[PDB]
Amino acid sequence: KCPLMVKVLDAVRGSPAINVAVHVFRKAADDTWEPFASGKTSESGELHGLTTEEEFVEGIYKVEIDTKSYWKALGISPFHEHAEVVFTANDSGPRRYTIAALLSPYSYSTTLVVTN
Amino acid sequence: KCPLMVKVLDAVRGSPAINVAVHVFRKAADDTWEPFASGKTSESGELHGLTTEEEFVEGIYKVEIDTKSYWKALGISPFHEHAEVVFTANDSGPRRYTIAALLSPYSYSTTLVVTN
Amino acid sequence: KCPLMVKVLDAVRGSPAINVAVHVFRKAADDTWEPFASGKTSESGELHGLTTEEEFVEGIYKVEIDTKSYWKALGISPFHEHAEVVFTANDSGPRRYTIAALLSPYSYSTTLVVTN
Amino acid sequence: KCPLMVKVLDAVRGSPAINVAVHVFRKAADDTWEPFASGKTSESGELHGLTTEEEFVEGIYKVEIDTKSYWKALGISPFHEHAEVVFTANDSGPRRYTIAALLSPYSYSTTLVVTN
Repeated sequence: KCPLMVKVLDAVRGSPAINVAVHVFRKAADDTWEPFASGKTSESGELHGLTTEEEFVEGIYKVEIDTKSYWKALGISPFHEHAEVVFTANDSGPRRYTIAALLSPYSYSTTLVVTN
Repeated sequence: KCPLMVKVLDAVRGSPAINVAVHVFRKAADDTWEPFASGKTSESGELHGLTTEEEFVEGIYKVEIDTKSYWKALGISPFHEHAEVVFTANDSGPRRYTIAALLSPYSYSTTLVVTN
Repeated sequence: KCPLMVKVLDAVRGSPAINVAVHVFRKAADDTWEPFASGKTSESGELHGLTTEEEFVEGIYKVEIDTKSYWKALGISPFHEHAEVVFTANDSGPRRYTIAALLSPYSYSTTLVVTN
Repeated sequence: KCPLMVKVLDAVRGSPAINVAVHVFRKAADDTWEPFASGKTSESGELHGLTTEEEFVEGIYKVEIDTKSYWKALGISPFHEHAEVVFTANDSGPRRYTIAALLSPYSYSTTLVVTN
């Protein structure tokens, strides 16, 4: 069961955000963002299978959601370049992480949900 | 498959809101709020089985989430009395409705998500 | 200086919500909602002068924002009937209350801000 | 009158977020983030005077709010590293930009408001 999931909703259409590009980065020891995983949300607005328990280690992660491209595929030209969530992953045993995002053209909300 | 679901998240603890009381009301012809359904969110913060396709007809509905009692069961004394969402149900074919709520002691966000 | 203010923003247009109708109600001893004050937001999305320090006493208050009518004056037909915030006013000395609201067609966020 | 303002609110305490560090970056032609301006929010949670009309030119900007340090000065150890808003500034005549942020330990909301 994946330890990292992303769900994206659309506040303008009141539906899941489908086929949104999501890029995950990890901060390396050289303090540079290194591509870690990426994918596209499904018809339910959810993106599963980003990583595995073995690959997802403690560190600083950045979740970048390409909101601008998604809005333009629906006919909207927004003003944000992307939604971004930066969080620290910690070990306690074992912790799953879900990033929930709510998108509007000029506003976004993100929540970090931690379940077992 | 239920046509009305409610999911509640906790922005302070970064987890689903468990055992939150949810009351659903429908506006009758006499313009009074009539109890329609109610329940409590599960360990996943979701409340399923509120109604059925046959009982859930067009109308004005009110979803009241008892945030104040939930915060006090966790040790928090908030300032909102409850989170409330009032929406119109419409027929097009057949439409499922999900109310998503994000709770803080002095703030809440609600989203109406419509899936097929 | 008014003890109760309401500010409303538009997440779709990225601007203040102008000329939004706001109705404030107070719960009387008979447990009925009694009209207390109302007004319309200015070009800055703010509504000042709802009440006075002498009229604004402890109690349960409901702030109803007529989102549906505002969206339809801009060309949008939303799905929420209105945004509603219910809170308890308390005395400590003297406390000003500001209700901040962020509106989307299928989502809204409200925050209760308390300043001195 | 400054063309760029940042206001930050606290959803846990229901108050303005005071003395939050804010860093603004601009994307240069070499596609690197170059420090542009920074400051700290006042008792009202607002940060004025970040830049001037002459210095604030079209481009890609990043507004980084140091949420983690602010929470720890109040006794809270959060999970986000910072709130970040990336937007494009455009010329039309003349446009002021306000970034509004609502902070919780495990959630944040940001809105881009454009006034004249």
